[PDB]
Amino acid sequence: AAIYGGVEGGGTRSEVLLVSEDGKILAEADGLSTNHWLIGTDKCVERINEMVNRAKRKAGVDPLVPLRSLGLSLSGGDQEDAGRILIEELRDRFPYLSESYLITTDAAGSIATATPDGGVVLISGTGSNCRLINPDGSESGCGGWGHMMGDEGSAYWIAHQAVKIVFDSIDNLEAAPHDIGYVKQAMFHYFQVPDRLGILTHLYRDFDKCRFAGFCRKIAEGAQQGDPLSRYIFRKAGEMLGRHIVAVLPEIDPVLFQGKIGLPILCVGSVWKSWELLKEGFLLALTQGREIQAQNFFSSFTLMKLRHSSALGGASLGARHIGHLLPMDYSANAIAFYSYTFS
Amino acid sequence: AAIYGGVEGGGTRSEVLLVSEDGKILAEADGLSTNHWLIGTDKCVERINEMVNRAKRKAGVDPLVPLRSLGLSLSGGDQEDAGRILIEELRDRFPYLSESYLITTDAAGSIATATPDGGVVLISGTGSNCRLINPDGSESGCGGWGHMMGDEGSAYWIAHQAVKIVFDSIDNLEAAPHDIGYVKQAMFHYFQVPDRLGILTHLYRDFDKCRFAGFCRKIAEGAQQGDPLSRYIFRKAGEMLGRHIVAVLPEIDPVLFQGKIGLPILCVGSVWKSWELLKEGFLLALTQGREIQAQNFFSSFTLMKLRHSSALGGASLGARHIGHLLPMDYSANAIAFYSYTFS
Ligand SMILES: Nc1ncnc2c1ncn2[C@@H]1O[C@H](COP(=O)(O)OP(=O)(O)O)[C@@H](O)[C@H]1O
Ligand SMILES: Nc1ncnc2c1ncn2[C@@H]1O[C@H](COP(=O)(O)OP(=O)(O)O)[C@@H](O)[C@H]1O
Ligand SMILES: OC[C@H]1O[C@H](O)[C@H](O)[C@@H](O)[C@@H]1O
Ligand SMILES: OC[C@H]1O[C@H](O)[C@H](O)[C@@H](O)[C@@H]1O
Repeated sequence: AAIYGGVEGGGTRSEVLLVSEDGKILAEADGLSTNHWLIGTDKCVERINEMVNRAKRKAGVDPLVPLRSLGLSLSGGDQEDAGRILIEELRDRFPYLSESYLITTDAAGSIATATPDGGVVLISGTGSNCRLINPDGSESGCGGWGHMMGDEGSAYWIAHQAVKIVFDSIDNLEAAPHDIGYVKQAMFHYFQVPDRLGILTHLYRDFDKCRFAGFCRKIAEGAQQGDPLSRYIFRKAGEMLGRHIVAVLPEIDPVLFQGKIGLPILCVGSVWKSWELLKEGFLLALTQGREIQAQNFFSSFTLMKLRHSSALGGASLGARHIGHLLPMDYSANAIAFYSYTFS
Repeated sequence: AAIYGGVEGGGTRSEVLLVSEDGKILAEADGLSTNHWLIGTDKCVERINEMVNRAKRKAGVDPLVPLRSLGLSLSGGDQEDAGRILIEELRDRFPYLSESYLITTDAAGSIATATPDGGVVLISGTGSNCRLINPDGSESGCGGWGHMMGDEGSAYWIAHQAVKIVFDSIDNLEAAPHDIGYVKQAMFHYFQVPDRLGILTHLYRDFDKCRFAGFCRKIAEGAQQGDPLSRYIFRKAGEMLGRHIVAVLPEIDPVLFQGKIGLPILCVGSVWKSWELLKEGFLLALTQGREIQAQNFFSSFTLMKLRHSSALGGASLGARHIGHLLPMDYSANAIAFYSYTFS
């Protein structure tokens, strides 16, 4: 049995799948965090090696035989490649783990799970990113620069607009579009501080990007219960997300438009659980972005969700990096959830 | 002889002025940081006592003779109610230091040095902030929230605009108002990196707020040398600083608009060195904002810079606090660099 493995990590979820020669998924094991910014490359190496061994036991596979390849689909933030270093520390500490390594990106590992010839992903999790891989080599992207330089339409951004808007309102630097009450109270309560000064501590001493972006869930709840300000912030995240697509539009190979689905857009990230709250902003940004840019027309799009971990894409790409091609059941890996054709 | 002290503290450099009954300066001593975050409060207490005693000795005043008052003008604003405590530990440990104390914001100390009545303090350094002090002493503000949640029109905000605009241009998420070329080259040079990926380490792993805000100076040169885009960023900075004034306007005591000087606005910070580049933006924001809000006065304003320590202001406030009006040469204390009367 020749085994190929993929890893999903870098963000909040971490996971390993192992795949056989024939593309049959052998086992899945969940793991501890592999965000290399919060944890070092020492721990990263440790949790990856545990994860894979546990999965090997689970699959009924020879514990001593090294993986043919291991495809690591990781949300970089900075591809400052210490991904190079991760591979080096990996083959240094555990030489029996795998014969070969591939570090890719979360976007490329997702795309790889859904289609055999590239496509388009829109990511909205704690951060955001939009990426494209054409049927030929060509790649292209918009805005995966993290929290200090963009992330428009992410959980961070939704959270940041939320506090930015109350700060500016009280200050009289800008008038809010709708009442400040619910969010102002949600804020103080979530961060457990009485006033605006209390919020500074969480920004510059503490700073917990994870806690901060968590605030998005409270805006989502408030929006669901009809608080206009909350509904507003989710509309604008819809636009920002829609704009990422508009941005990459000129770079898309025309054949990707010309099917029954039309342009398939893979939607990765938990913010998409609030799709109903993003829908209008998203539809708007696209609708105004096809007047300004292209009479060279795509007629429709459909949105898709993954049904297996991006680790499956990882495994796929890890095999591709060596000799092999892993068979893939692309119908099973992703499903349609929304469709729209411009009228 | 009655003697009246002030301290400019809270930042990295401290100062003490001993002022006599008819306003002449008796002694002055420099000191290091008096920031309780960086140093703890005990060390702050020690260093204040040390500075003041060194000022007494210079003046031929024994350590056992207390001041009639001491006005501590303490930056690191907003959260300066560790002041009640710094005063207690002071009159606990060193009872002969002073017979009276006043904790002042750095803004209150600052204006009290330039004019007798209230005014506005407008800061644009690494960060930015705007504080209004009324004739009656009541103080309020706009901004001061730091690089993650405002600092509009500061050194940091300027550098950040520069690199955001070019990031969004290459991404095609937002077309720049003017050509990206000059600034793009300035960026790559200043952070000494090959590409955008290289800028990302300077924002996450190797982050240095001071280094990053330093990039402002480069945009100043660009704007000086004639580059359309660098000029534009400095116009927007001017606007944001303008809008800080517009924010507090509704709170100003009408009588503050009434001098021959009009509204006194003290400018603190190094970005003010680029006044020529902020001027148009500053004016445009003041024009369209004083119109929105019925201009029942606000006929004019003059912008000032300081020429003495805010400690002089501190001395003055400490003395008023105990019923003594300290003679104060406001002309020697600060100079006016611009005057504008709306027409
Ligand atoms: N229903 C929801 N609506 C909007 N945001 C959500 C929802 N559930 C989770 N989130 C946000 O998802 C973010 C985490 O993104 P996720 O894709 O789960 O992980 P990561 O992006 O870190 O890999 C959290 O910051 C949280 O606020
Ligand atoms: N001539 C200038 N024009 C514009 N910005 C400047 C100039 N000189 C210095 N700066 C900016 O001022 C910032 C430092 O501000 P300063 O007021 O001196 O100290 P701080 O704000 O840290 O107390 C630096 O980030 C620098 O980029
Ligand atoms: O996860 C979505 C995005 O979050 C952040 O912006 C990261 O810099 C980027 O690599 C990631 O893809
Ligand atoms: O120094 C200018 C300003 O910079 C930062 O924004 C600080 O939060 C603020 O308190 C300070 O006054």
